[PDB]
Amino acid sequence: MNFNVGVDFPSFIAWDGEESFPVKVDGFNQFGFTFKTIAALTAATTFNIFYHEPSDADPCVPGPAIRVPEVPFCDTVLLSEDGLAAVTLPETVTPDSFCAGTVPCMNGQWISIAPATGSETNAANVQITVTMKGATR
Amino acid sequence: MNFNVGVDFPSFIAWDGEESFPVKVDGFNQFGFTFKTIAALTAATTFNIFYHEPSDADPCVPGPAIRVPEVPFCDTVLLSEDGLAAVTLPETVTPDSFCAGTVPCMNGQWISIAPATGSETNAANVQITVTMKGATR
Amino acid sequence: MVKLNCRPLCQAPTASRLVSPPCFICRG
Amino acid sequence: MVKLNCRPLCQAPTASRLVSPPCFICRG
Amino acid sequence: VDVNGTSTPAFLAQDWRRFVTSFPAEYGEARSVMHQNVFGYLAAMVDANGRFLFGDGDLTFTPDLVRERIRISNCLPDPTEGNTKGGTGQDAFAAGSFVAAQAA
Amino acid sequence: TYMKIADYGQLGEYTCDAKCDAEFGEPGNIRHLEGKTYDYRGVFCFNRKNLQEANYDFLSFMIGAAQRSHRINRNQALMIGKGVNEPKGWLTENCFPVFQTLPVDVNGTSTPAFLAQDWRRFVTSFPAEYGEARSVMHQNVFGYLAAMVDANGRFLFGDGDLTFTPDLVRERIRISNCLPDPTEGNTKGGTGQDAFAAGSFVAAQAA
Repeated sequence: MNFNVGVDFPSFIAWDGEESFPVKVDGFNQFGFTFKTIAALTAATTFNIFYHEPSDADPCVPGPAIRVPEVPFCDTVLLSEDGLAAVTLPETVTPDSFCAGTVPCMNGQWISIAPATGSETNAANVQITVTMKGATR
Repeated sequence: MNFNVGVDFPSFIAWDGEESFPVKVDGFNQFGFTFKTIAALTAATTFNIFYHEPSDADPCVPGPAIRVPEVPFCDTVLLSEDGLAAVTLPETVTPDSFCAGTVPCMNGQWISIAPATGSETNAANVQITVTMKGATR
Repeated sequence: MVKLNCRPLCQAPTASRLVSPPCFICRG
Repeated sequence: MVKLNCRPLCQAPTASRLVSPPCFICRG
Repeated sequence: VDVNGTSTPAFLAQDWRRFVTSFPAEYGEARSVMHQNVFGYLAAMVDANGRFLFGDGDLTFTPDLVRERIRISNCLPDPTEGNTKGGTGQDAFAAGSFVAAQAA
Repeated sequence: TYMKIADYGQLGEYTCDAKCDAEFGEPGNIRHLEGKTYDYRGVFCFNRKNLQEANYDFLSFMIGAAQRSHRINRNQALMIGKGVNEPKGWLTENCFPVFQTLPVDVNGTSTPAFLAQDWRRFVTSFPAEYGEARSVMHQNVFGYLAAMVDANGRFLFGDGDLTFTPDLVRERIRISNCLPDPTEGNTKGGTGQDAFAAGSFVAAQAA
């Protein structure tokens, strides 16, 4: 007896290894990323986080790709340059072992992920998806 | 405030345009589907749900591809000619609308989706992923 | 048997013209 | 840091140009 | 009606009042049914000057629809195609549309 | 979190008599929902020596300055607030069905206008099976309806008493001065260079 869990926390693909994909997060109030590597990696890979805005022409299409501002908390003591959301999947991460993260402060209309400069070749062997959570829409 | 919704309900890619993927549902106890398109469709579009067994060489590697028999509920009027499960994306689904579905009886260790023969052109435009519900370990 | 359940993500903006009766014009 | 408190000297030559809706009959 | 040489079908308040009182009284009293958008159309009718034809200067026209003998039902053919989207001078009032019924 | 019954199905479809069976209709939907709440905070600084040896009390003025600023900002956000960390307002999300009035001709041109036809057609075009529904509009917008004239010159509302004053609350009107009041200040309702700036929000009506 497995409940239909498509509705009540659906999911969409953000980084299929080849090209990024904006995933609407407006109608939902919570969200998070679930990383997954498909092969053996070489060096520490980092990913840049971006949030978008509704286009002035059509409010159902993406506009530019603005960069999410990184926000620290109580015991954050190693903030990067000027603040930008950039997660780093460490090395020694074999397949069939998923890691997960999220951004504390949502902003904009939807988020998109892209490999940082210097990690694109390794990013071709990883997958990133997002699972929204519940909200009214 | 969004919780880290990747530590439960973790999603994985199932059909990224032109490639199927086995997604382990061993630990997890419940799962569904979340269909989203990326463009307009032309005709109807079907898919063939499968399942696999742990290979004897390694209990953590995909084996062959066996189909899943569709178990009927009450109030069923039609059964597939072979009695095997199949999902059908109805015509006229705009690519800003997610669809949800699931198989009501799990069997095996992981699930895999593939486009039914003769309907692999529109299969490119669809984007399928799989979320989870429980841990059990 | 799969029970597909589908919702739309974004609602398209609507705009209805609130037309009104035109001014009285004689017939003839 | 110098805080510039600022104030005008020409009391109120507003001249709002009040307008009322003119004679509008129909749209025919 | 004829506007600038272009014949367009319309529905004037004169026609309504001519339709209601054209009942064969021998049959008895007869009520009238119509969509809510119709009654919204009559109430917002204006003469050649600018004054309303019904309820002169009260911002709303709502008599009791029992003494007036009219009963509304929101799923009638609704002559205004779409919610209040037909009735202007041109590009409005497709012909052959049902407006209102009346019977014992 | 809360539920929102989306729609019912249809089960009882007419069928023949001479048949010992039936037809399984389709079920409805439930669509469990959720929702959050946002916070409102801030800080200021005072100077011990300055505030102490000062002309009068400055602290209590700031508390009063804080409670009102929260009061007006909340209502302003509650109406037009963008989704991000702010309550989604009913103005900007464009979920309400929104009408628009077609323009009128003048001297061959065509300028956007707001006639007395509209406000009478607008308030009387609302499903009578939703219950009563008040309306909301800015004071200057109501001053536009009052001072309306016909072709001859007589008033359209309250002919010959210099003031309309219709006892608003009797007829589902509630004036508020937060609305965008399409008449800029109290002068945008003209015919020439004072075109009505087509696209502004006049008034809303809802239960």
